Order: sequence, then structure tokens, then C-alpha cells
Amino acid sequence: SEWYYGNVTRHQAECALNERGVEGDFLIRDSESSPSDFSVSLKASGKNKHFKVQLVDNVYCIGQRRFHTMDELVEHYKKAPIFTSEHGEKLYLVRALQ
Amino acid sequence: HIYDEVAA
Repeated sequence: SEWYYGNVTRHQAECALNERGVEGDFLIRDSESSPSDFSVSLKASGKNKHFKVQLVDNVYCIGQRRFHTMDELVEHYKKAPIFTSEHGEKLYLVRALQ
Repeated sequence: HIYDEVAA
């Protein structure tokens, strides 16, 4: 669970990603927007990205995809893009922020 | 806070 940073805020995540991260580095943190949920924060060129993960009945929901555990979700997005740009750029989770 | 759209 090297990627789980706990209750770090969105701002703290932005700073940490920019100070210590390279593109593809990411963290999972508690959501500041809803109590039992999470955010995936990803270092990306120009502007970092934040994705919602909603925990419902022990299932981790992101977009229209569902995962048994946060680990499964994270591993999925190392192998399938978590974001795709208009110019064909596919962004993947690569590594927990160090 | 605004969140980014996850890729399908």
C-alpha cells in the first residue's frame, strides 16, 4: 500500500506530486469532498489530475468500472489508461509517489 | 473541487 497517503489534502497532493514526482507517479488519498471516498492524484504534464473513487458496499467504483479492492483498481490502471487526451495521449498509473 | 473525467 505504498500509494496510500491517507488524509493528505488536494493541495498537499499537488505539492508532493510536483516536488517529488515525475509523470505517472500517483497517490491515493482520502477524498476532501465526501467522507468515505478516495481520490487518485496523478502527476501529469502541465496540470495534475484527480479522479474520484467511490466506495459502495465494499466495491471500489471509478467511472463506470468496479473493483474488489483499491489494489485491484490501481493495478488495472497500470495496464489500461486512466485518462486519454484529445491528441491520443494515454496516461497510466506507473508508480506510487516516492 | 472539480474532478477529472476517468478514461473509458
